[PDB]
Amino acid sequence: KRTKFRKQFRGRMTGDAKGGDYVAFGDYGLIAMEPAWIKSNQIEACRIVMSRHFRRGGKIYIRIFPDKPVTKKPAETRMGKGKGAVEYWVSVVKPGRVMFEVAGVTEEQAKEAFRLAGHKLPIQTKMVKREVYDEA
Amino acid sequence: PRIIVKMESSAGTGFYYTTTKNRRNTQAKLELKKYDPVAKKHVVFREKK
Amino acid sequence: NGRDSNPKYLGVKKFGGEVVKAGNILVRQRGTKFKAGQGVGMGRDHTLFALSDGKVVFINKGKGARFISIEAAQ
RNA sequence: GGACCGAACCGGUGCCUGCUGAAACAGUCUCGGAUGAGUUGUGUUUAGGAGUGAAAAGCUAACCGAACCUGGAGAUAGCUAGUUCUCCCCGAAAUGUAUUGAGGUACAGCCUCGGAUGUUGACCAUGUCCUGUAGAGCACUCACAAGGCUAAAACCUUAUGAAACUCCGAAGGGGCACGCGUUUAGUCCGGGAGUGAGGCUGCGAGAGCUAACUUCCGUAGCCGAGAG
RNA sequence: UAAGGUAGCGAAAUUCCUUGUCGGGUAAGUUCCGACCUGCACGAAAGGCGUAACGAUCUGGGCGC
RNA sequence: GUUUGACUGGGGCGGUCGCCUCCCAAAAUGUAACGGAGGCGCCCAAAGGUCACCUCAAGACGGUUGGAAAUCGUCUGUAGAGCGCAAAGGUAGAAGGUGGCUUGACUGCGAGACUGACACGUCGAGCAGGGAGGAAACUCGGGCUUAGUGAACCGGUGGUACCGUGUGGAAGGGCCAUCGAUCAACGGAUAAAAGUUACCCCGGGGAUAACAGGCUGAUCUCCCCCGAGAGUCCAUAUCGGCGGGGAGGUUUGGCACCUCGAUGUCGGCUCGUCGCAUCCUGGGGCUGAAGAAGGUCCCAAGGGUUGGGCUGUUCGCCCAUUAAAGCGG
RNA sequence: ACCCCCGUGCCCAUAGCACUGUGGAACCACCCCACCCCAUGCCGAACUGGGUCGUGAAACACAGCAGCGCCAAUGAUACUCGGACCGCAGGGUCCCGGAAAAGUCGGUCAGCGCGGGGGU
Ligand SMILES: CC[C@H]1OC(=O)/C=C/[C@H](C)[C@@H](O[C@@H]2O[C@H](C)C[C@H](N(C)C)[C@H]2O)[C@@H](C)C[C@@H](C)C(=O)/C=C/[C@H]2O[C@@H]2[C@]1(O)CO[C@@H]1O[C@H](C)[C@@H](O)[C@@H](OC)[C@H]1OC
Ligand SMILES: [Mg+2]
Ligand SMILES: [Mg+2]
Ligand SMILES: [Mg+2]
Ligand SMILES: [Mg+2]
Ligand SMILES: [Mg+2]
Ligand SMILES: [Mg+2]
Ligand SMILES: [Mg+2]
Ligand SMILES: [Mg+2]
Ligand SMILES: [Mg+2]
Ligand SMILES: [Mg+2]
Ligand SMILES: [Mg+2]
Ligand SMILES: [Mg+2]
Ligand SMILES: [Mg+2]
Ligand SMILES: [Mg+2]
Ligand SMILES: [Mg+2]
Ligand SMILES: [Mg+2]
Ligand SMILES: [Mg+2]
Ligand SMILES: [Mg+2]
Ligand SMILES: [Mg+2]
Ligand SMILES: [Mg+2]
Ligand SMILES: [Mg+2]
Ligand SMILES: [Mg+2]
Ligand SMILES: [Mg+2]
Ligand SMILES: [Mg+2]
Ligand SMILES: [Mg+2]
Ligand SMILES: [Mg+2]
Ligand SMILES: [Mg+2]
Ligand SMILES: [Mg+2]
Ligand SMILES: [Mg+2]
Ligand SMILES: [Mg+2]
Ligand SMILES: [Mg+2]
Ligand SMILES: [Mg+2]
Ligand SMILES: [Mg+2]
Ligand SMILES: [Mg+2]
Ligand SMILES: [Mg+2]
Ligand SMILES: [Mg+2]
Ligand SMILES: [Mg+2]
Ligand SMILES: [Mg+2]
Ligand SMILES: [Mg+2]
Ligand SMILES: [Mg+2]
Ligand SMILES: [Mg+2]
Ligand SMILES: [Mg+2]
Ligand SMILES: [Mg+2]
Ligand SMILES: [Mg+2]
Ligand SMILES: [Mg+2]
Ligand SMILES: [Mg+2]
Ligand SMILES: [Mg+2]
Ligand SMILES: [Mg+2]
Ligand SMILES: [Mg+2]
Ligand SMILES: [Mg+2]
Ligand SMILES: [Mg+2]
Ligand SMILES: [Mg+2]
Ligand SMILES: [Mg+2]
Ligand SMILES: [Mg+2]
Ligand SMILES: [Mg+2]
Ligand SMILES: [Mg+2]
Ligand SMILES: [Mg+2]
Ligand SMILES: [Mg+2]
Ligand SMILES: [Mg+2]
Ligand SMILES: [Mg+2]
Ligand SMILES: [Mg+2]
Ligand SMILES: [Mg+2]
Ligand SMILES: [Mg+2]
Ligand SMILES: [Mg+2]
Ligand SMILES: [Mg+2]
Ligand SMILES: [Mg+2]
Ligand SMILES: [Mg+2]
Ligand SMILES: [Mg+2]
Ligand SMILES: [Mg+2]
Ligand SMILES: [Mg+2]
Ligand SMILES: [Mg+2]
Ligand SMILES: [Mg+2]
Ligand SMILES: [Mg+2]
Ligand SMILES: [Mg+2]
Ligand SMILES: [Mg+2]
Ligand SMILES: [Mg+2]
Ligand SMILES: [Mg+2]
Ligand SMILES: [Mg+2]
Ligand SMILES: [Mg+2]
Ligand SMILES: [Mg+2]
Ligand SMILES: [Mg+2]
Ligand SMILES: [Mg+2]
Ligand SMILES: [Mg+2]
Ligand SMILES: [Mg+2]
Ligand SMILES: [Mg+2]
Ligand SMILES: [Mg+2]
Ligand SMILES: [Mg+2]
Ligand SMILES: [Mg+2]
Ligand SMILES: [Mg+2]
Ligand SMILES: [Mg+2]
Ligand SMILES: [Mg+2]
Ligand SMILES: [Mg+2]
Ligand SMILES: [Mg+2]
Ligand SMILES: [Mg+2]
Ligand SMILES: [Mg+2]
Ligand SMILES: [Mg+2]
Ligand SMILES: [Mg+2]
Repeated sequence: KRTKFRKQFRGRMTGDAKGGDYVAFGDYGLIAMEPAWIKSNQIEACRIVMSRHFRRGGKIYIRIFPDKPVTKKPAETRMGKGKGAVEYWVSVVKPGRVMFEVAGVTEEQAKEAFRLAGHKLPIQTKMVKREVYDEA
Repeated sequence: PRIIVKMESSAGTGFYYTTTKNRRNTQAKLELKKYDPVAKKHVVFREKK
Repeated sequence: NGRDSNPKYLGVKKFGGEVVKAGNILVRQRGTKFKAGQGVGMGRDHTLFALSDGKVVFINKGKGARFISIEAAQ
């Protein structure tokens, strides 16, 4: 969720992601296919769904993180003073980027958990078990 | 109030002045420099004014 | 909280393999991205200018330390 | 009797009608006063920043926050309109900086004409130099995911984000020379300008909801002034 | 701050929240009457509070038609 | 008699107006926004000239006051420091820290260049007069640079001996220094200036607001996906957290496109007509549907959809009915 | 001519660090002494002035070595001038040249002058 950090506001455009195409932690991983912002409560709902389905057990990693501030001008004004101070934090997400990955849960239950979590994300997404991997 | 005033320096028996802002903080005692005036070579200009 | 900014043109002005007349300005820079070479002089703002007419030429070694210099004609 | 009802008379309450009227303020109906601070005739006096006014800025000869007439006077009009006979050649601007400036104007920029030089212009190639964007990466700053060690900080494995981070870093872009090669402009001097409200789309960003036939910059092209 | 409302009146030609809350009137009352006071931002000759009579005054009811 | 700025996603209120630094800025320079951050209107007779010397932050182990950080000692240690103020470049063969002597924080000049429409602004070899430090080569015409600012006019002061009205003087003026500017709206209208108009007038504008239409759909209205739980029991009879996706264009809005040489605006009345996301009636599925009375979803727009009190009201509350007392164009 | 030392440059990390070995009476170095030239904001530690011996202890010089730094390919990809497209949009594709960063293969503990001293 919200970071405790630095400059309030930013900008925006896109290109395919590089910083995490492969599933390092855990066994399985759901993975993004579209370039939307993800932001805060969207993730946290993914987290709370999977933690319901799995917890008492399993290991849940959230490799994505609401870095990027996004702004809302007030109410109903004209293009006025500056931008709007707050609103929500997002994480940009490009295809092949891994958002989620379970540990210690059978293949089928990871299927169902990824299905639930992905039914509330702006992007469609595909899951995979980790092929052979390199990058260490 | 004011702190570092502008100080004009009469040359030692010359005819010309020089003018600069000697800060009145640490520079409590009147300026005595040397400079080339109307006539000879560098001489003592007494920045009293 | 926004209105402010300011506009001071800077950069290399006389590039390598150019024939500077002496007293020409060859680079304006804020620090020492270029260090004045053989045949070059540097003023208060670290401007590099020709000391004598010649071919401007650049020596590059490691971007801590490169130098502009003049190789006179004749 | 600044009493009552009520004609004349003075008035003008509400509705309708009239609205290129019968009338530039009226008509029918209804209504107020009606011996009083009353109504009315003749003569006469007060006027323009002036008169009058039981006071609305009312009235002062049918439209008074300062009458009419003549004159200054063709006031001034950074504003709106309009600006007429023909064919021929070239041909823009809606940018920059400044402005009690922002739909105005000065200078520059871009147009045209005459003179001078007389290939210095254009494109594309080679040589050379400059640059920190795209990407990428965590070596610094900030942020940040799972473990280890541990008085948590640092520090180890694994793992990320970046307009205001950068160990790195292109494609392109700019200057210079040369023409090794094709083309045809260029520069200087002097007369006349207009333009300084731009518009769309693709690409690159900001503001905005990664809204707008949206807004402000950059860049290419068309409209502008281009019919087919 | 120089002081901080004496009588009187108060949801008012003043009240924003508002159709305040209670009651009266009505089958039903955002209006109107009466009470209360919490007076957004009443009040004593820019007068306060009353007042018979008057009014082509404005507001709410009733009878008659 | 006049004054009573401008910007301005209409104007007003608020904010801003000059200067420096970074991002925006698309690897040349330049580049707008009421884009995103931050500073200046100074300071220093030494923080300057020069000449000599020294080298930082931080950590670990060890030690009197101490007890995480003070002071001292060893080790590691391109800088993780420092540089008067902001940030950026630069910087250890120092521009950093310390001492010596000192004023070049000079006069007269200025080859040649950066930068600007102009006027300004920047750098600068080298020449003379005369100095300062060094033994010397040599360095010095303020500061590590980049902000610390103001044309002209009019005047104060000190030199100079150009002008000076018949002549010689003097008054007055000129030339060289130099004092006076939040003239900050910071290229600066006068030496000198605030409000109000619903009594208002003129010239203009759809270059620009209010209505409506348009574009958009944040807000509004409506429908869909998932399914956590509720429903004793069962997620889906009904309901549906946290989240996701769409439609409509009836709300408040954004934007400013036609209309400012006029497109009359709320409500009522009158007259209609259309959509359907259906209030009633008509047909269906499912039900936590026995019957009856219902719930909810699907089909369906033929027709129908009351009279009053209050209020300008639209709404909404109420009275008394109703098959129903539909929502919008 | 061969060897090594003392200086000193070009090049300044493929030339630097760490572990290790070898050098002393040539050379350098520590070392001895210091009232004074000279000097430490206290200390001859450093500057400094007079010299053996001793010792190569530390330093420095040279040699080994690839633990660490530093260099760093090929293949491919990112991105992209140019050309032509798709998607309502975020965003994506194709042909043509250009072509990284990182990482893998590997490469290195330099290379090149001038002088003077002393050896053989
Ligand atoms: C009907 C009576 C009079 O009109 C009006 O009051 C008004 C008429 C319009 C509606 C109005 O328009 C509107 O303006 C608005 C500002 C805007 C609006 N837009 C949205 C369209 C527009 O609609 C006006 C300004 C239009 C304009 C031509 C005008 O000035 C007309 C003036 C006079 O002729 C008319 C009269 O008819 C004359 O009646 C007089 O009445 C007296 C009592 C009589 O004694 C008699 O006088 C002797 C008689 O004759 C004079
Ligand atoms: Mg992309
Ligand atoms: Mg791409
Ligand atoms: Mg990676
Ligand atoms: Mg009477
Ligand atoms: Mg009358
Ligand atoms: Mg009459
Ligand atoms: Mg009567
Ligand atoms: Mg009477
Ligand atoms: Mg008067
Ligand atoms: Mg009249
Ligand atoms: Mg007449
Ligand atoms: Mg008049
Ligand atoms: Mg006229
Ligand atoms: Mg005249
Ligand atoms: Mg006038
Ligand atoms: Mg032509
Ligand atoms: Mg300017
Ligand atoms: Mg203009
Ligand atoms: Mg012109
Ligand atoms: Mg010509
Ligand atoms: Mg030319
Ligand atoms: Mg040519
Ligand atoms: Mg990037
Ligand atoms: Mg590398
Ligand atoms: Mg030719
Ligand atoms: Mg001309
Ligand atoms: Mg002409
Ligand atoms: Mg313009
Ligand atoms: Mg434009
Ligand atoms: Mg935004
Ligand atoms: Mg537009
Ligand atoms: Mg035009
Ligand atoms: Mg055409
Ligand atoms: Mg054209
Ligand atoms: Mg056509
Ligand atoms: Mg009441
Ligand atoms: Mg009220
Ligand atoms: Mg009752
Ligand atoms: Mg009641
Ligand atoms: Mg009323
Ligand atoms: Mg009452
Ligand atoms: Mg009162
Ligand atoms: Mg009073
Ligand atoms: Mg009274
Ligand atoms: Mg009273
Ligand atoms: Mg009366
Ligand atoms: Mg009335
Ligand atoms: Mg009545
Ligand atoms: Mg006048
Ligand atoms: Mg204005
Ligand atoms: Mg402000
Ligand atoms: Mg640039
Ligand atoms: Mg560029
Ligand atoms: Mg511009
Ligand atoms: Mg911004
Ligand atoms: Mg120094
Ligand atoms: Mg000397
Ligand atoms: Mg000089
Ligand atoms: Mg004088
Ligand atoms: Mg005389
Ligand atoms: Mg005189
Ligand atoms: Mg200005
Ligand atoms: Mg003035
Ligand atoms: Mg003024
Ligand atoms: Mg009034
Ligand atoms: Mg009037
Ligand atoms: Mg008018
Ligand atoms: Mg018009
Ligand atoms: Mg318009
Ligand atoms: Mg305008
Ligand atoms: Mg209208
Ligand atoms: Mg409206
Ligand atoms: Mg509108
Ligand atoms: Mg219209
Ligand atoms: Mg939605
Ligand atoms: Mg609208
Ligand atoms: Mg526009
Ligand atoms: Mg018309
Ligand atoms: Mg209106
Ligand atoms: Mg239907
Ligand atoms: Mg049914
Ligand atoms: Mg039944
Ligand atoms: Mg009804
Ligand atoms: Mg009634
Ligand atoms: Mg209807
Ligand atoms: Mg040596
Ligand atoms: Mg050793
Ligand atoms: Mg021997
Ligand atoms: Mg010793
Ligand atoms: Mg040894
Ligand atoms: Mg390759
Ligand atoms: Mg090509
Ligand atoms: Mg392309
Ligand atoms: Mg290719
Ligand atoms: Mg590589
Ligand atoms: Mg070695
Ligand atoms: Mg030799």
